[PDB]
Amino acid sequence: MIVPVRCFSCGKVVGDKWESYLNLLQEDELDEGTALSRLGLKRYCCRRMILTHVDLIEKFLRYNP
Amino acid sequence: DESAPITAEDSWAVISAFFREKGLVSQQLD
Amino acid sequence: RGNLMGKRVDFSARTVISGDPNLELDQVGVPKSIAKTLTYPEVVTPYNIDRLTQLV
Amino acid sequence: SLHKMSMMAHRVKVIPYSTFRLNLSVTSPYNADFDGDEMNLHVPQSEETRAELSQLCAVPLQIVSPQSNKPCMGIVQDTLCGIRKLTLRDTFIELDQVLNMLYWVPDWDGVIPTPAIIKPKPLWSGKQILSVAIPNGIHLQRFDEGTTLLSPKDNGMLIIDGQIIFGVVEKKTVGSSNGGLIHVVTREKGPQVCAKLFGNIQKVVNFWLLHNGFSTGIGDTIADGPTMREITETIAEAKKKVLDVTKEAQANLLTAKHGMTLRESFEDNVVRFLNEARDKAGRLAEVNLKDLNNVKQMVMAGSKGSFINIAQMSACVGQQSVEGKRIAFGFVDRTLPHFSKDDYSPESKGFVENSYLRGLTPQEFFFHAMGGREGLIDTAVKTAETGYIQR
Amino acid sequence: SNTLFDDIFQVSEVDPGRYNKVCRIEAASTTQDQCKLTLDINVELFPVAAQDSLTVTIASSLNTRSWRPPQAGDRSLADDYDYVMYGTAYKFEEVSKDLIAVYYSFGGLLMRLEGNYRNLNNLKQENAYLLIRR
Amino acid sequence: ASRHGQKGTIGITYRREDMPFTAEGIVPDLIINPHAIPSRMTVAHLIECLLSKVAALSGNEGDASPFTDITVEGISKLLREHGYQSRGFEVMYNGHTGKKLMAQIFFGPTYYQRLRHMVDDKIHARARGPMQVLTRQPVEGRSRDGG
Amino acid sequence: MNAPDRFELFLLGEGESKLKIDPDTKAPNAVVITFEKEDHTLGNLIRAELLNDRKVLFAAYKVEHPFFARFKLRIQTTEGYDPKDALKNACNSIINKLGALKTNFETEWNLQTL
Amino acid sequence: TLSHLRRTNTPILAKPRQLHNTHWGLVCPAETPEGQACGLVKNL
Amino acid sequence: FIVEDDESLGHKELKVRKGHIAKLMATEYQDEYTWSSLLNEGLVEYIDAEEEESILIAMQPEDLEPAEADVDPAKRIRVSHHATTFTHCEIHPSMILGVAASIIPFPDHNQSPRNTYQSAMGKQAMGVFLTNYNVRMDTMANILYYPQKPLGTTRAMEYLKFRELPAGQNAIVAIACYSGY
Amino acid sequence: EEGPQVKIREASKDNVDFILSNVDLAMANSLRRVMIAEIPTLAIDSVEVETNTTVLADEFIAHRLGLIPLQSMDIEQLEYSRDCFCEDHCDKCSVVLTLQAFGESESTTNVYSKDLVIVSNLMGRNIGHPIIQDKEGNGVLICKLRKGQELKLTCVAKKGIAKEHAKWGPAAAIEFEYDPWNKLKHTDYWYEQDSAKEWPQSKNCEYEDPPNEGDPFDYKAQADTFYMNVESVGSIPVDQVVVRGIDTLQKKVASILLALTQMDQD
RNA sequence: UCGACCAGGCU
DNA sequence: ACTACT
DNA sequence: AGTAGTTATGCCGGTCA
Ligand SMILES: [Zn+2]
Ligand SMILES: [Zn+2]
Repeated sequence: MIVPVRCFSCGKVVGDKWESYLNLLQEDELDEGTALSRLGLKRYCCRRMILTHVDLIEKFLRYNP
Repeated sequence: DESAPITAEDSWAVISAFFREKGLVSQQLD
Repeated sequence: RGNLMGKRVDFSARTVISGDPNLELDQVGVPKSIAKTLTYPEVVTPYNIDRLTQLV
Repeated sequence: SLHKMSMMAHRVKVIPYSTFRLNLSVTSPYNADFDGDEMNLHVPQSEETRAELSQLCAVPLQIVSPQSNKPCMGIVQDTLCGIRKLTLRDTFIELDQVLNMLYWVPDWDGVIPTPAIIKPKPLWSGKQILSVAIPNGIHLQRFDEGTTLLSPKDNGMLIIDGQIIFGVVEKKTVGSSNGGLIHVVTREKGPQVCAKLFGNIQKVVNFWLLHNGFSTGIGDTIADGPTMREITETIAEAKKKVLDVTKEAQANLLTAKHGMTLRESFEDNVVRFLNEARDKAGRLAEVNLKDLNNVKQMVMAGSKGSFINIAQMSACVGQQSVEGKRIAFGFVDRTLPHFSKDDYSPESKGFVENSYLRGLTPQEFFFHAMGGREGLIDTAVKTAETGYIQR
Repeated sequence: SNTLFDDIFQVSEVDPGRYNKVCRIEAASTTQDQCKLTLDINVELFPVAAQDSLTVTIASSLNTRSWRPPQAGDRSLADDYDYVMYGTAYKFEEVSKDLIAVYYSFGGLLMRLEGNYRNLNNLKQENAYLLIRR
Repeated sequence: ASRHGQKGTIGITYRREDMPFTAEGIVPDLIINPHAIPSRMTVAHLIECLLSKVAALSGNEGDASPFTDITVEGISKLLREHGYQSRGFEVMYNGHTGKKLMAQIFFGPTYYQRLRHMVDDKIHARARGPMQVLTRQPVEGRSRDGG
Repeated sequence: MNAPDRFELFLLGEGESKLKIDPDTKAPNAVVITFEKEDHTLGNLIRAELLNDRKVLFAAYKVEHPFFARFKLRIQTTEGYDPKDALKNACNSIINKLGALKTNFETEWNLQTL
Repeated sequence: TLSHLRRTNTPILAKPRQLHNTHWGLVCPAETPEGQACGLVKNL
Repeated sequence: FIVEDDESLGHKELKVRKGHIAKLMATEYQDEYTWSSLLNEGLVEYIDAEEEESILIAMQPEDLEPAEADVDPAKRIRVSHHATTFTHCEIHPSMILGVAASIIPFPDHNQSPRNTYQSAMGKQAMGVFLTNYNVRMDTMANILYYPQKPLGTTRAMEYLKFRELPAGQNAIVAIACYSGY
Repeated sequence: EEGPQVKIREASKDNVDFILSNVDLAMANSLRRVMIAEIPTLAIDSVEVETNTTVLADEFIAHRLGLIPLQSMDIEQLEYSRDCFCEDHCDKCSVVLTLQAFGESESTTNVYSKDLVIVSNLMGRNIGHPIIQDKEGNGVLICKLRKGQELKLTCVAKKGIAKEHAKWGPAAAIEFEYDPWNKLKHTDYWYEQDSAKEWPQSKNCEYEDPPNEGDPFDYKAQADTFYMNVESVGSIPVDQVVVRGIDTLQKKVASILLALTQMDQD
């Protein structure tokens, strides 16, 4: 359901970090805890935003017209 | 030791197996 | 029992409620939208001709 | 609509957003919470119709209820919880703020009252400014226990000419209590005056609390290390006190109490052990909670919670039950199929030894359920039956 | 514009019963052995350890109405002490015999006195600034 | 509502500047009243927090499954290994004045559900309108504009 | 649906003034100024500065009710000194301080790397 | 939706409505409707 | 689980063993040793209500089996494996619950009835009921803009598909009296 | 230099840790709020959708487009359409962006905030440029599309402030602390055994002299020296989110003098 | 103009 | 599910 | 025995002539 642009709590941009994070996991084979710190997501308000997103949009796309 | 006992965390593997096969609405279907 | 000892009536309104530590014990915050639906039949008196004409 | 007070007349105040807003203290009479309750409103149509409302059923008039010859609206939640805090001898307030607090009271005669303390720093005490809300001529006196015109424990309550002299202000003083600060101000000064009293007492306390803040978390539910160990044994010992009573009953060495079976007389003793036990486990923790504890602080003001709560949360839940008897033998001579027949021990008839902080065990859990589900049931029957009677 | 009581006492003991900023104190008079004292004190803006020579006073002034801030940088100041409160006297108990006791409340912080010579002094009036030095 | 039979409606909304904050700059999305805890005795709520607050920092899915070997004591160790007070509580500042709050406030994430039932689908009002046919009385239903 | 436009928080609505000064009758030489379309940001700040003018016998401010961006400020000053003036100074005073602060912050910032 | 599919009815105060011991493992202890048909509607 | 004491090398013990299990996760990773396998290989059995009457069951397979020869002060307080007649063992207690309840975090820490409400409330919530919502013409429907999976979970959720189709968001929550609103 | 001083500790392109000293709490705070709420910025605030066949709904997308940060360096020289005299809007008051995406690739085509295309005349000035801090330089994944999924939009960024909507805020979080060693007693720590052991010490404890028992309670002690840290979303350079804040708040204080003036007339 | 019956959900 | 009356 | 009468308030899909 697409990454939220900016965190509800503090508003820090986070729309960009999606793809970067998904890599630091798959490719750079890191752990969420670090991948997040790597992307500069300090406090939990920003952390919880990415760590918890459920990119449903993908299953959506997979439909057709 | 493919015959040692089986602790806590283990049971889950089994539970997973159950749902793999039967699924959350078996009853209605069967 | 359902038409005479009690009945549905005109000039009534209902919605969710929520406290407000800023109203006097006996006030009742009314949503503007509701204030604009519910009405009162005031009679034209030299005392209020002006106020009333203004509202009309 | 159960009594007069479920339908009172209020003054309109047209406002934004979509929800009827009401003053917290008129909360009880209607029995409304904000879980989503809805309320109806009827607008009078005649010149006399409205007269009947304003003159006969206006919220200020309804304040002191004839149902039980005492007031039916008091101070609650935040305001109650906070009014206590703002009161404690320990509570001192400085100029900058005392000034705002004064301003907040709509009647304040624009007379900064003399600081109880001038000495190094000019300070005002909670009891002081709160008294600015309290009108003149209001005389009140109480005495709880160790009360003594110099109440060392800051007990009772002594107010003179509308000024707090001593004692913490909590429920017994400003709640819908009988000798209430309210029951008095109404009678003494009039429905009108007392009506605006909720108004001020709230605006001041409410304000103060906004800045002082207040909260609560698991941290408030864990009892001190030894005070815990101490509890476990208080349960353990009561466990044996019951174990014995059991063997002593298996040897046929019991005195069937007149009018009771051996078994009837057996359980009676049993149960009285576990409860008597639990209650102590509780009073143990309850006393081990310092005054900084928030859950305790609420129980002190009387805004929310009670003994039993602190108990089942930090000490020991207690013995579940159904129709009186402890959990029965739904299964042939046993509670669950994880037990061996004819087991009467507590860890089988439904004694939940664990606290809520600790977490019930699969058995404790299912028994508690069984117990709960019974409440929900009659709660749902008690209601329709209650209703028909009322009609 | 005058005092109503004066004397030095000695702190029998100071007690903080569940009170982080206030202690209740009690001391005897270094004169009449009838003059007792109990007083609540903000031991944060004026600490007090048992066994001390404190000079107590009273009087209805400092040389009332709406209170004013300092500005008194240069003003009158019966402030010749290190702790001055203001409160009201609520009860005038008769500890029998010819020993009288008066009670004062300073917006919460209480106090009790004894003896019997402020017969035309310790007025029952609300006035009463309490002062303490040393 | 939370997942502990802890229902409630909004009663006002505030913006970051008015909201109380922690020196770290974090601010709440909700503010629930301490009072709806004591009597409800729904400690799990309090824990789901301490747990989810850690899990947010650690990036490791928190396990709040039924009967496990987890404890408030363990969780507090980890939340301490992260620099924050052990029990959740944090110092906070009153957004209007910026001064501190004499009290510390339980803070941290908690799963909240937005259930159906929104005021603007309920708020209803009538002043004369549709009338039934047999009865000649006001029809029924907000939909039908009844009374 | 019953929500007021956000811009009502700051745009002075059809015929309103930022200030409206009315003489408090309760006590002598004191007034109440209503700040329209304004909030704590301004209130608490003017309240604080105002609490320095040693000729200011009283000074507080409240936000009547959250729903509305507006607050009342009550100022009382020693005789002969008019409060309206007190308000002025307290204001300039604030501005001046903010000016210094702007400069000073800028300085420190120029004297930086990264 | 899951919950609705694993739902039970019990056409018909006291005995039936309550949570039995034999109910352990077969029916949910906590999930039941409030009031009226309380304990009469069960969930597997 | 079947416990038959068939341990010529010790006491009574669960038929299923670490090999049987590691043999299952083998098939999991491959996405041949199903459930039916655990069943026909007489490892687990279907106990109806009636039969339940005549059997003895252990909770934790572990704890309720080995001998007894200290204890954590924070953990709760479990009874014991006071038995040897153990015919069967509970796969996992948490399975006494049902779909609804299975989402409640730490239910074993709430007052029994609390759990009953959250059970009927989660049914009023809003989420993503299906991924094909975009294509359905159902009268009325609510989809949450940005669903999040919960920070605190239940091993049980996994099978309920909660993390994939959540119904709520993790909000930074403060418990405090503030404006009194 | 003169009144309330500063001493910038660390400082980068996104954050500006610093120590505001010799200031009033009132002020320290007001500034904090102002930085969050009233500094003017430019953000999309009108989306005319011509075509959309994504899985997202029009307003879902429109929403996002608003939070997407945009250049606001020279925002001070753009007008609020509400003040500009055109009927509706112009280059004197707005920036118009364009978005057009089509799934050509047989593999999920990604719409980024880098695909926004200014159309209105910028009249030469830093404004309306999709701020990108992304490593690949795409910044903010607006949305995804499949096969023949198209998305044709038009945007109209306008000047605004937090109070109207958050999308206009430039700050996004702001650290703020003071008196790390509770010397003022502005708090009363909760605890079980020891406040000190249980309550973490702050990084700021260092930059301030510890308590030391003996000493009595310094009540005279007021409170200056605040350890703040202003982070920025980007629309404006961190230093600016501080100066501009300092300025905005100032003008506000000014308008009150000004107001008292026209009110002098009568 | 606009009804009945049934069933289900919220307080 | 409960309860009284002809 | 047989014989009837009740049962909380209020609000918010789907077939039938
Ligand atoms: Zn954030
Ligand atoms: Zn224009």
